[PDB]
Amino acid sequence: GHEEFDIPFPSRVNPFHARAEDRHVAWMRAMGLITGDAAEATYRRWSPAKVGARWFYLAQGEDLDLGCDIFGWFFAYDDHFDPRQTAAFVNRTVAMLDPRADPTGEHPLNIAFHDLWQRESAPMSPLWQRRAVDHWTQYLTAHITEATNPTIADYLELRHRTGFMPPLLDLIERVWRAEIPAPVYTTPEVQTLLHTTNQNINIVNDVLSLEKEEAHGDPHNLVLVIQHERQSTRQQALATARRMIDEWTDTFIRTEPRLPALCGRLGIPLADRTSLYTAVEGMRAAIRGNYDWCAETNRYVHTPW
Amino acid sequence: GHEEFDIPFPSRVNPFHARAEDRHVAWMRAMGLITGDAAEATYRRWSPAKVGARWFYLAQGEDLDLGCDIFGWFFAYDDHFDPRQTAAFVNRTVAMLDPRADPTGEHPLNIAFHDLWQRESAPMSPLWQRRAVDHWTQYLTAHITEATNPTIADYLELRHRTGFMPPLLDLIERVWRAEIPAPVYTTPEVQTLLHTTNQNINIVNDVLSLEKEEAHGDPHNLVLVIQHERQSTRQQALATARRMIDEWTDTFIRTEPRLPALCGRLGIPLADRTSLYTAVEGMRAAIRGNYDWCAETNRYVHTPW
Ligand SMILES: CC(C)=CCC/C(C)=C(/F)COP(=O)(O)OP(=O)(O)O
Ligand SMILES: CC(C)=CCC/C(C)=C(/F)COP(=O)(O)OP(=O)(O)O
Ligand SMILES: CC[N+](C)(C)CCCS(=O)(=O)[O-]
Ligand SMILES: CC[N+](C)(C)CCCS(=O)(=O)[O-]
Ligand SMILES: CCC(CO)(CO)CO
Ligand SMILES: CCC(CO)(CO)CO
Ligand SMILES: [Mg+2]
Ligand SMILES: [Mg+2]
Ligand SMILES: [Mg+2]
Ligand SMILES: [Mg+2]
Repeated sequence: GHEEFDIPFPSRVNPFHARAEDRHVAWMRAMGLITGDAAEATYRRWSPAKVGARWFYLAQGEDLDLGCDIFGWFFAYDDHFDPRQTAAFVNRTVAMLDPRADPTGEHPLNIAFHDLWQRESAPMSPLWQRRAVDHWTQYLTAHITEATNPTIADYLELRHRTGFMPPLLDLIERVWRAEIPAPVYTTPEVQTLLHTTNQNINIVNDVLSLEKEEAHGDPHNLVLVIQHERQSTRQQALATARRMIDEWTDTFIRTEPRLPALCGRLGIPLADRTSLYTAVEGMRAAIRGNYDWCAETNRYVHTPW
Repeated sequence: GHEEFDIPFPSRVNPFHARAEDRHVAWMRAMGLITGDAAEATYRRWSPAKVGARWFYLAQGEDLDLGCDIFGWFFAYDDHFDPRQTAAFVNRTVAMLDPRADPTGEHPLNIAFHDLWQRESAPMSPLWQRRAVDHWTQYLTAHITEATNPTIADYLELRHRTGFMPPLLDLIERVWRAEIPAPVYTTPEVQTLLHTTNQNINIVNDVLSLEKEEAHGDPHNLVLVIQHERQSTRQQALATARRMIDEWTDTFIRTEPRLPALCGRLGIPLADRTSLYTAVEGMRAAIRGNYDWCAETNRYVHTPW
């Protein structure tokens, strides 16, 4: 009952997905993002912790909880925006990235983000933290740009450079406890793996959340952007999206086999290489987990806040 | 403290590994393969259910138990043999593959194998069962050949065509509940993945169990075979094994990216493709799990039976 894609990794879900949902809902209620039983029941119908459970299929305990909480927080933060007021709010979210931030008195979404960032950043290196602050800041401030406000090219550039995927890619390293070695992070090979994971997930979500977004008047969807730019039919635009998804998947799987030799040329110790391979497995899991979750979730029936 | 290899997959262990050991030991005791507390304590020191726990890192319940029990049975069966008496015994093991077999009165090793096979075969297709019977029969009867009795080439051929890996490859499909689609099983691509998994695991085990096998006077090890054939040093032979291991690993990861396009050319439905991708993930987990387990297990200190 949905568009189907050939994503060449197995479907997997964390064995502790059920308990993870209870803990995640409890966090959402404690942070004031879900209020009352009716909202909670509506929210649970989305399987909202299952997206984290699929991305992070072997995480346990606080690592799993962080992975699940990021996505639930995203749903709440994203739906909050549905320019002066936006800038004031978003600048408070960005302020929670400061190591000395005090969340007292902030809006609940920003108190929650402060909690997420503290848990996400604490075990990671200064190198990871620098780029993670940049990636979070871009995702957050992009809401201001949205309020002030594309071609197909503009949309694709905006999604990959200022969307939610750059933070989610950094999160993979945290939840898997597998930071990518700095000397390989900037290589064309790893940047390609990151970029193709970024766009694959963006556009698989666009295809699978299309009916929801149309129903809500939400224009930020590649399929709608293609149609508007090219005056193409719905099927034409969906087929264009499909070809793009398939090309990114193909680029990912053709690129991964280069990594061991690359690590050898860079003199990376073997234990550090296993960190890289673990992050890349996390990318595989994210690509497949995004597809399986977007395909199954009631969020995309086409409100708990 | 051991030879190290670049195996480009993450290290993973089933979250239920601890309970899995208790259940596996109880099975070994119920089948008469472990007798007494001393033997049990010695056996546990090997982390004997941990090899199944690494191969099958998401399996649960009876699927996980089967995966762990296979390896424990292998240790006991393989250590039973360390030609007329061998043939009489092995022929009883092969007879347990027949659906009409009665295990009553058989040797405990054969009663146990009968139990394993009933559990392994029950959910599998007749096509899988025919080739699984063949692979088991070749592994079992090869003990007769060993009793009657190589060049490097002969050894390598014997290990991959009649050793324990062909049954373990079939077991991957069972434990993951992911049968390889019949039309793709015989393709050069899938046969290459099976062959490289086969040889990689064989020779990684030879390198990492070498000292144990030398201490026991066991000559069935590629490193010893190379030295004997070439009159080469220990380091020379280990370096040869290393080059072979690396080449099989490289062949595996260069071949996997061909599978989606192959499935397209063969007209394989997408759900069947995900079965293939799952079995291939099982091969990745086996390659890495074998390396990690052989590196950590006290079985390789250099007896519970
Ligand atoms: C599936 C998921 C939670 C995240 C991965 C995709 C992604 C990068 C988003 F920003 C969510 O897409 P969108 O902003 O379109 O949100 P929607 O309303 O489709 O859930
Ligand atoms: C590690 C494991 C159980 C299996 C993978 C290797 C393999 C295919 C074997 F047949 C082990 O044979 P061998 O008789 O050399 O096993 P050992 O005596 O070294 O434990
Ligand atoms: C043995 C398995 N244990 C440790 C109990 C799993 C706990 C998983 S958790 O922390 O996500 O609930
Ligand atoms: C919720 C997690 N459960 C299903 C209880 C794990 C049981 C794993 S098992 O069957 O291997 O013990
Ligand atoms: C809806 C299916 C399709 C358009 O007909 C788009 O994915 C197939 O190419
Ligand atoms: C013992 C290491 C080595 C021989 O010196 C074999 O793996 C390195 O090539
Ligand atoms: Mg949205
Ligand atoms: Mg969407
Ligand atoms: Mg042996
Ligand atoms: Mg050995």
